[PDB]
Amino acid sequence: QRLLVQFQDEGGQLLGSPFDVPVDITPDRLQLVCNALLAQEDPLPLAFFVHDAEIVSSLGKTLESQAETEKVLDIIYQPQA
Repeated sequence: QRLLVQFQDEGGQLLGSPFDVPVDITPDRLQLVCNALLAQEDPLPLAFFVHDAEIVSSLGKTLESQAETEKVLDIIYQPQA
C-alpha cells in the first residue's frame, strides 16, 4: 500500500532522503515531488524508472510487472522533453 522510496539520478547519486509514497502514485505526482527537491529555476519534465522498467502509469503497475524483499525502493529519474 505504502512504500519507502528514494530518488536517484542517472549517475547513481541519491537525491534527498527516503520518503513514503502510496503505491498508486503516478509519474506526474512523482515529477512534482522530485522537482520540488531539485529546486531549479528552470525545472524539466522527468521520466522515472524502477528496476530497469519505466513508471509510465503508476508505481504499482510497474512493480506488479516485477517481483520485493527490499526495504527502500530506488526510483531513478531522468530529464526528458
